[PDB]
Amino acid sequence: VQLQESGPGLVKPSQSLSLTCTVTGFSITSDYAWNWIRQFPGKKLEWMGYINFDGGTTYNPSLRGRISITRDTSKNQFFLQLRSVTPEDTATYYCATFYGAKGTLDYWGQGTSVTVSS
Amino acid sequence: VQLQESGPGLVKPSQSLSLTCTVTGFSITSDYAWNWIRQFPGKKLEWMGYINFDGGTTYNPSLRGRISITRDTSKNQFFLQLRSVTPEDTATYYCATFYGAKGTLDYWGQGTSVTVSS
Amino acid sequence: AVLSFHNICYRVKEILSNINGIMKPGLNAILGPTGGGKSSLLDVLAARKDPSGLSGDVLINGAPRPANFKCNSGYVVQDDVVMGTLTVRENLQFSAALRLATTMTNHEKNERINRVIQELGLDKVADSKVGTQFIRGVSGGERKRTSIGMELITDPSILFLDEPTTGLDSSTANAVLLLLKRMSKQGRTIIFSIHQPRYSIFKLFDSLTLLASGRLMFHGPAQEALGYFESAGYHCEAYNNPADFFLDIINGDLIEKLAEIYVNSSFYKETKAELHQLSGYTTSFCHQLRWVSKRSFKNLLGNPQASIAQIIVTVVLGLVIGAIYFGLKNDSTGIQNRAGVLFFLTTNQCFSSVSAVELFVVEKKLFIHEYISGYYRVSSYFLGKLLSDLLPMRMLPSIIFTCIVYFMLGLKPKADAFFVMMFTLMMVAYSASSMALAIAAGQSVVSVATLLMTICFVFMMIFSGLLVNLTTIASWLSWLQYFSIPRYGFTALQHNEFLGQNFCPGLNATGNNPCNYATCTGEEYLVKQGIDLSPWGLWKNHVALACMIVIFLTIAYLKLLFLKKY
Amino acid sequence: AVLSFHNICYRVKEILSNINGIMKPGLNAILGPTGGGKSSLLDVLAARKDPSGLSGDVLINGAPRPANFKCNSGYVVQDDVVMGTLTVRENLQFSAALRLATTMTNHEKNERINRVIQELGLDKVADSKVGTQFIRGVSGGERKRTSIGMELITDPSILFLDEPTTGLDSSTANAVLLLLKRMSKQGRTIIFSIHQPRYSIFKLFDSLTLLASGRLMFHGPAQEALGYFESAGYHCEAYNNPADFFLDIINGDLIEKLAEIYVNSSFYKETKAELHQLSGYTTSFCHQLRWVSKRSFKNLLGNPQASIAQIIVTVVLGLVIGAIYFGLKNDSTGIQNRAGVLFFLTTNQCFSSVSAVELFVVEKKLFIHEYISGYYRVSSYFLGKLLSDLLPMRMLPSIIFTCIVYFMLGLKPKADAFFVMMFTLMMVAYSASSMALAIAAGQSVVSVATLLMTICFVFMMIFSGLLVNLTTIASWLSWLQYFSIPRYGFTALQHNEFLGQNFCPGLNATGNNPCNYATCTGEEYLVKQGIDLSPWGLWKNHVALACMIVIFLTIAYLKLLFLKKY
Amino acid sequence: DIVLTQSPSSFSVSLGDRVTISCKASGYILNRLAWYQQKPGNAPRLLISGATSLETGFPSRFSGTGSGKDYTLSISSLQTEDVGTYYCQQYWSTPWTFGGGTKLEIR
Amino acid sequence: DIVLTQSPSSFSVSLGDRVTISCKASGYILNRLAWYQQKPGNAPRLLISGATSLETGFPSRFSGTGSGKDYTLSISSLQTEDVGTYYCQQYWSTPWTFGGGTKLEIR
Ligand SMILES: CC(C)C[C@H]1c2[nH]c3cc(OC4CCCC4)ccc3c2C[C@H]2C(=O)N[C@@H](CCC(=O)OC(C)(C)C)C(=O)N21
Ligand SMILES: CC(C)C[C@H]1c2[nH]c3cc(OC4CCCC4)ccc3c2C[C@H]2C(=O)N[C@@H](CCC(=O)OC(C)(C)C)C(=O)N21
Ligand SMILES: *[C@@H]1O[C@H](CO)[C@@H](O[C@@H]2O[C@H](CO)[C@@H](O)[C@H](O)[C@H]2NC(C)=O)[C@H](O)[C@H]1NC(C)=O
Ligand SMILES: *[C@@H]1O[C@H](CO)[C@@H](O[C@@H]2O[C@H](CO)[C@@H](O)[C@H](O)[C@H]2NC(C)=O)[C@H](O)[C@H]1NC(C)=O
Ligand SMILES: CC(C)CCC[C@@H](C)[C@H]1CC[C@H]2[C@@H]3CC=C4C[C@@H](O)CC[C@]4(C)[C@H]3CC[C@]12C
Ligand SMILES: CC(C)CCC[C@@H](C)[C@H]1CC[C@H]2[C@@H]3CC=C4C[C@@H](O)CC[C@]4(C)[C@H]3CC[C@]12C
Ligand SMILES: CC(C)CCC[C@@H](C)[C@H]1CC[C@H]2[C@@H]3CC=C4C[C@@H](O)CC[C@]4(C)[C@H]3CC[C@]12C
Ligand SMILES: CC(C)CCC[C@@H](C)[C@H]1CC[C@H]2[C@@H]3CC=C4C[C@@H](O)CC[C@]4(C)[C@H]3CC[C@]12C
Ligand SMILES: CC(C)CCC[C@@H](C)[C@H]1CC[C@H]2[C@@H]3CC=C4C[C@@H](O)CC[C@]4(C)[C@H]3CC[C@]12C
Ligand SMILES: CC(C)CCC[C@@H](C)[C@H]1CC[C@H]2[C@@H]3CC=C4C[C@@H](O)CC[C@]4(C)[C@H]3CC[C@]12C
Ligand SMILES: CC(C)CCC[C@@H](C)[C@H]1CC[C@H]2[C@@H]3CC=C4C[C@@H](O)CC[C@]4(C)[C@H]3CC[C@]12C
Ligand SMILES: CC(C)CCC[C@@H](C)[C@H]1CC[C@H]2[C@@H]3CC=C4C[C@@H](O)CC[C@]4(C)[C@H]3CC[C@]12C
Ligand SMILES: CC(C)CCC[C@@H](C)[C@H]1CC[C@H]2[C@@H]3CC=C4C[C@@H](O)CC[C@]4(C)[C@H]3CC[C@]12C
Ligand SMILES: CC(C)CCC[C@@H](C)[C@H]1CC[C@H]2[C@@H]3CC=C4C[C@@H](O)CC[C@]4(C)[C@H]3CC[C@]12C
Repeated sequence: VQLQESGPGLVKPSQSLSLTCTVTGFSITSDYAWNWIRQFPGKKLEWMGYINFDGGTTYNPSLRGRISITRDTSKNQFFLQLRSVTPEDTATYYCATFYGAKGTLDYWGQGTSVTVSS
Repeated sequence: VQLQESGPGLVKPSQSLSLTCTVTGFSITSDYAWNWIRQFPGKKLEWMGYINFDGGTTYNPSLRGRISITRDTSKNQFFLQLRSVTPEDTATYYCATFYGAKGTLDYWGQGTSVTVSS
Repeated sequence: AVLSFHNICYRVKEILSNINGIMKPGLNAILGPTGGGKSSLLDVLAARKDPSGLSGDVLINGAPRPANFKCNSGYVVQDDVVMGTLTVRENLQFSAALRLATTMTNHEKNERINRVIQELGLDKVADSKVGTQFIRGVSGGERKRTSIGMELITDPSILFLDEPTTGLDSSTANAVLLLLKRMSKQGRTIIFSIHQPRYSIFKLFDSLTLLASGRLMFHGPAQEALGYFESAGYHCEAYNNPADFFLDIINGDLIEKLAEIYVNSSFYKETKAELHQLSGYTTSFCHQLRWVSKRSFKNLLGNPQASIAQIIVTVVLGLVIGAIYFGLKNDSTGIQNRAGVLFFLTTNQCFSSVSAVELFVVEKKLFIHEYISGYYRVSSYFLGKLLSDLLPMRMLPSIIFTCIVYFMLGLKPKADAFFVMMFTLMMVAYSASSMALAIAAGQSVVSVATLLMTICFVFMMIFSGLLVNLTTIASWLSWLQYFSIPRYGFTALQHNEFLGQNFCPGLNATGNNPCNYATCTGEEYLVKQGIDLSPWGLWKNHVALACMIVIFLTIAYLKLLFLKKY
Repeated sequence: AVLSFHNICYRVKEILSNINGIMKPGLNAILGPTGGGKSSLLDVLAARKDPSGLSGDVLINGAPRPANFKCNSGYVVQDDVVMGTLTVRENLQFSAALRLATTMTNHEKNERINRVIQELGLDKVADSKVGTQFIRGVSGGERKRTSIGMELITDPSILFLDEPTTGLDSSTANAVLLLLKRMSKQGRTIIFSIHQPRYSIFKLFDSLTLLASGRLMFHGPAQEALGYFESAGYHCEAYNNPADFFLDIINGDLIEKLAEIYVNSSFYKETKAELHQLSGYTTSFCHQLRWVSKRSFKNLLGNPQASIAQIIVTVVLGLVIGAIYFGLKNDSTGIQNRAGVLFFLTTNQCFSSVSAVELFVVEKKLFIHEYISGYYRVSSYFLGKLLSDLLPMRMLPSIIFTCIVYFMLGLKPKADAFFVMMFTLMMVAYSASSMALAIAAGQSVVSVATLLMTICFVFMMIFSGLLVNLTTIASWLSWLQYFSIPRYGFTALQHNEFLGQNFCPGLNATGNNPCNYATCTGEEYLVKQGIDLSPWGLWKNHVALACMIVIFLTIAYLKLLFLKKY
Repeated sequence: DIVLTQSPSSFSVSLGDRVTISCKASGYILNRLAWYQQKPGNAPRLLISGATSLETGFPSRFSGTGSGKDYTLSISSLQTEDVGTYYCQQYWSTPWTFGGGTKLEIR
Repeated sequence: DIVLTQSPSSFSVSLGDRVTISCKASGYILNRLAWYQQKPGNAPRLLISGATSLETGFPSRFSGTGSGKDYTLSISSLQTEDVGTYYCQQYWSTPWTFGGGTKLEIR
């Protein structure tokens, strides 16, 4: 219902990327699924994956073993960790909400820019 | 959306009962299912059957071969015919609407009384 | 006719070392133990073995055996190859239709058959069935005379017999050999191989060829073998059968001890002198196919139990299925019941098409015998057997099943849906049967073929689309679904059934989807299973089944063409 | 010993008309055609026929045959009943364990076996396997001597032989009968029935009993039959076997013509005079069960092909199933994949338990022989065969299947769910096997039993809950679901798997149902199929499977108890 | 089918009081439960659907809680516009069945 | 997977004009189609769901019509608050894919 990304805006290649999304106004263990999306320069949207309200997870197959999504219900957060980073995945990263009964991404975050350079 | 029963309020035993429900504000061929219910004296509700938006029909098994439900889309009506009537089914008959996606009887008619005597 | 064999050496390892002799008109017996070349020399002499292993020369009246030999000579097999479901006249008619020339008339062929029936003594049984499991038939003594009559139709000059008495009783065998001897008096050269005869048999032979371990222990007149062994250093006591006496010698009461004695004998000298005195298709494709089809259909009508029972089972099963699934509803259980009944129908066609293993396996020996003898080609026999047995008995269950269950269940009430279901069921039956033929063509034991068919069908069933969703299998493994006959059958049936259906009462899903996970329409169910919604998504399955039929019937024909006939 | 039969009339229709004679120490042969009472008189004399049909009296040294007769007499069967997977010493050990007294020592039993091995001449093969399909074994001539040794363990005074030479070769049979004759010199009464012997055999007999069409054509010394027939108006020429001469007489080269001549003969008078001169369990239940179990397990280890192959197949299949269903998801396809894999597992157990038809069918003849001979009871044999074969080879596939697929598929990761699945698979295997036994106990052909098992399993599969929804069947027909082993197996597996599962990602169905037709939780799927959500809805299936096991194993034991042993 | 049983065929309460109505089903219903309120002279009116959800047009005094086979309707701080008969209905299986009904009174 | 293709990678229109955006899928989607509008500097915003339904918070000028594999977004009588990029997204299969996007211009 109200999402907010946060994390390092600059990352060394082939190390890791870690973002945090904190949810206010809703319990991430209550209903929905909690997704990460990235928009490339030269706008192109790519869904990365989600973590379900019960802790189950599902990822885009185009990110083979590089992505993990975890959560922390004690303060209502979910985290994106994208490992072994290249300069190609320098996108804008969003966290979004997926109702399921409706099927669409209803609530989005503000989006945070991540630049992979050296 | 708006239902209205009509028909004979008194019937000779073992002949037939025919009621009409005319729907205003919605097309009976558009979405829902269209049901008949009867409430006995000494209040007891009994679902009789429905006709679907595509013409399919389903009846209560406690009315074996005695009931038929038809429709007339030219003026948005559906009809209940209960044949070989006895003095036991002297109830109040309602037409109701069943959404399906929700599961409940949402809109009802005013209800018409039918007395089986001689 | 005089059949002379000179320095015959068949090798497969060797089976015949060095065999010489001559057989003139009369009764020529080839005796010895079971290991020796008793049944090997008979096939070498009858051109029923591969000439690749042959070394010596076999001659007839001074001229080598022509390519027209096996058609002009009769060869009677040990066990029966007579159709027990035809009659004694019908077997001979089928034989005369393909072994005689088309120039002749049916009146002439019928007179040949009448003369042959009379000479054998088969008048009072000429119109009785030879006999099968279900059908009571003639005694085993007149089945042999029937099998002899199917070779005298062409009236040969040389008649070979593979153990004419093994299996018969004593009083039967005696009459059979007295018949053979009366035949040998008209001027036919009769050459057989007996297994341990009795003296009432041995007293009829006119020439004896004793073989042991592929070595020639004796060859000459059959009445002089006793004296030969008496003067070779052996004595036979009273009340001892000479044919028993010989095998008692061969057993040990040494093989090179008897072979050298015979090589140094006077008989060997006379034989070598006599052997250095001298040397020093029929019919059209359509005729053969027609007669093969006629015989296979008489055999299918005359065997009602195994053909009627498949119809009874098809009706009973169809009425049970129509009673369990009576009145399919368009509600929460309609998808499950429709999918389940269609899956059962397709997999039932596949598993009921296992009896096609029996098509070419049960009559493999008769096929080999009649192909060698020049009855027909592999092509016409194959086509006639496909046309008479596989075609009419795989079409009928599909028709019966559809006609019974389609209106009890209440499937899509259109004429084209009804006929597409019928044709799809027909195609899956034909495809499973062609696969069974390709697997079992050329074999001789049903058990392994049946087991392999069941294993393959069990795997094809997993990839058919009900037990596992085919869109979820891994890419390195998903390609196996294209090898599933049940998959094409089931996909066509589902496409034909589910197209215009609703399954959520009170909800107009076809317009829009209220809630994302309802599966309220047949299009949603079909796409969720990976099925194509276009009309090509229906007939793609039928072209894949037709291609499977063609490939499997070509494999079955190439397995019959390259089968060893020797 | 002297076995005397007087005015014997066995009736089933009659098979033996009136037979009289006596057999003293020596070699007593019973000859004749196959129809006559050649094999009937042997069973009457050996107490191996029902005394209900018997009329006359059979006597031993003046005293009637005691109830202890068949235990003190040896009877060798025509075909082999030796365990081809044991060794020549092991068969005799199993025989001495159950045919000798428990008072004796193992040292005494071993000396009995050594003396018996020495007397037969089985020293160099005493520790070689008799031989089966997969195992190379001794020649067929020494298997017969092994079968003869399993009867001399108790050292009887009367030894009956049903055709000791039928199937053997000439040189084998001669040595076998010379062994029998050397035995008959020590003082044993040997009584056999030969099929058309040779003179080297006929010259050993000490008394001849010729039967034809249940009529006594001759009885007396075997050397005087020639003169008897010579003076009855017949002549035998030179080089003719007398045993052939007799059956040539019986065939017709009349039955009352030979029966009256023998009744008016001097032999008949002497026999009637001699017959009017005179007349005028072993072991404990546990011992038998232990030894039956030991032999059946040696037989199961010695036959690795048909026991290892079921393990190979269980592993291969389990790895293929684990590759196709790898990583079950909790999404729109999770219900279909879980239900499909559980259905395949249950029905695979049911169809792989069809080889249990072979348990009591393959060794029916050996069981009948050893039960008559007083080896064990039906109860101990039944229990030992169940304990050694059915128990260890039906438990192991379930364990292997569960251990392989449970973690590749990613099923419910609890220890109790894992073990409940293992136990359910075990129970469905045991129940299907008990049904197969109940169907095939007492029969002798596998084909009909296998067909009936498959038909029953095919019907039980329709009522298992996947192909048709069990809540939708008509009431006059729904009661058949309680006769389905796959139904109880599948219901227990589904109850165990689906309980705490969600199947719609992003939707908290467990709290509330947003839209009425989503089927988002495993409880909804279970209730929609008609399954009970309580723990009794799980174990009700296991108690129904245990009751089925007990009923079917009681039917199989009552079918073995009431089987005809005669 | 599925028979729905309401034990208190009748009640008796006063204003401001709390009342609880029970419904028991003979089979698992999985929250496919609805509550209707009928006044004398009118057709039934849907009050609760999904055994927990409340219909728009009713105060936040009615509440539904149930699981399995036991469902309840709680009317806390009842008023006089609340008196009537209350029916539970299952819409899980196709022959939809109602409960016997429970009439409220006023002391 | 399912690739979504928008042919007009760019457009050009004026106010009051009618514009139509096309989306084509490589597989059957069954109205599991959504339209998002993105302004420069903001996250995407859901405009249409179910390929026909319109989201609350948007005028009745946007409309969706499609079936099978061809879906369209019609903006009749466009204003200046409508310029941006438009994405189609399928939510039928688990790897959800977006369209390439179509940027609107103003003449
Ligand atoms: C009678 C019929 C049931 C037997 C038929 C057959 N259907 C099957 C369907 C199967 O699907 C599975 C269960 C539902 C989905 C998956 C599995 C197995 C079978 C079998 C067995 C098969 C067989 O073993 N043999 C033939 C012909 C033999 C026969 O019974 O025909 C006579 C005339 C009675 C002898 C057969 O017909 N089936
Ligand atoms: C290997 C296995 C597949 C064969 C097994 C078996 N599973 C079945 C499962 C079936 O489900 C249907 C399809 C999915 C749902 C319904 C149907 C039929 C089968 C069969 C056939 C059966 C059989 O005919 N025989 C035995 C043992 C013979 C054997 O193959 O064992 C050796 C060691 C290889 C010889 C068997 O094991 N099956
Ligand atoms: C389901 O709703 C669809 C609309 O989404 C109905 O179909 C339309 O009906 C109107 C009025 O009859 C027609 O003018 C349209 O041409 C129809 N559109 C389509 C796409 O068919 C439909 O009637 C409803 N289903 C049923 C069975 O009535
Ligand atoms: C699904 O929703 C249920 C109920 O709507 C959630 O369970 C409730 O959680 C709250 C707070 O965590 C507890 O106080 C309640 O007692 C729970 N009620 C029940 C009936 O269990 C549940 O958390 C949601 N599902 C998941 C997986 O979290
Ligand atoms: C509706 C179903 C049963 C169609 C079955 C077609 C069957 C019955 C047809 C197809 C080919 C036909 C055979 C073709 C050739 C011949 C040779 C003819 O001289 C005698 C009949 C006979 C043997 C026909 C008998 C009937 C036959 C076998
Ligand atoms: C009696 C048996 C042999 C019939 C099986 C062959 C028939 C049914 C096959 C062969 C060609 C097929 C037809 C091809 C053309 C059409 C017309 C179309 O509008 C629907 C499909 C339909 C109707 C098919 C129905 C099935 C079909 C008619
Ligand atoms: C879905 C998948 C797993 C099903 C299995 C398909 C494969 C293994 C099956 C389908 C058709 C089968 C073949 C059918 C015909 C032949 C030709 C013959 O020369 C021997 C058997 C053989 C070669 C079979 C081998 C196994 C086979 C190729
Ligand atoms: C011995 C056997 C396995 C030979 C091979 C048979 C199978 C694998 C071959 C023969 C005919 C082929 C089919 C012919 C036509 C089509 C339609 C096409 O749009 C998809 C592929 C498909 C469906 C082919 C799949 C592979 C196929 C089924
Ligand atoms: C149309 C679809 C269903 C496939 C039809 C398959 C049939 C027509 C094919 C498959 C195998 C083929 C046979 C294989 C090869 C030969 C050898 C030739 O000398 C005579 C024809 C003959 C015997 C063929 C006849 C046609 C045949 C039977
Ligand atoms: C884990 C699985 C394989 C359990 C299987 C149990 C099997 C292997 C056990 C159960 C009963 C056991 C038999 C019970 C009785 C005897 C008699 C004993 O004097 C020798 C061993 C022998 C023959 C045992 C062999 C092994 C046996 C057959
Ligand atoms: C190794 C093989 C033979 C084991 C088969 C028998 C075992 C698995 C059976 C017998 C008794 C059964 C257990 C009885 C009690 C419990 C504890 C409970 O919290 C869940 C069920 C569970 C866990 C059962 C699991 C299955 C079970 C353990
Ligand atoms: C769900 C329904 C349709 C499954 C079929 C149930 C019936 C037909 C099955 C289940 C158990 C089976 C029985 C198992 C045991 C025996 C005893 C034996 O002497 C003959 C077979 C016989 C008599 C079987 C007959 C068929 C049988 C009764
Ligand atoms: C010869 C065979 C078929 C005899 C009959 C076996 C079957 C039908 C009998 C034996 C054991 C019985 C089961 C024993 C226990 C229960 C639990 C009860 O809550 C439901 C009935 C049920 C499930 C019985 C059903 C009928 C049953 C399965
Ligand atoms: C507990 C569940 C799995 C059922 C167990 C079935 C077993 C224990 C039952 C079924 C059949 C029974 C046999 C049937 C009758 C007899 C006759 C008696 O003189 C000796 C025991 C014996 C041979 C029984 C032993 C126990 C037995 C094998």
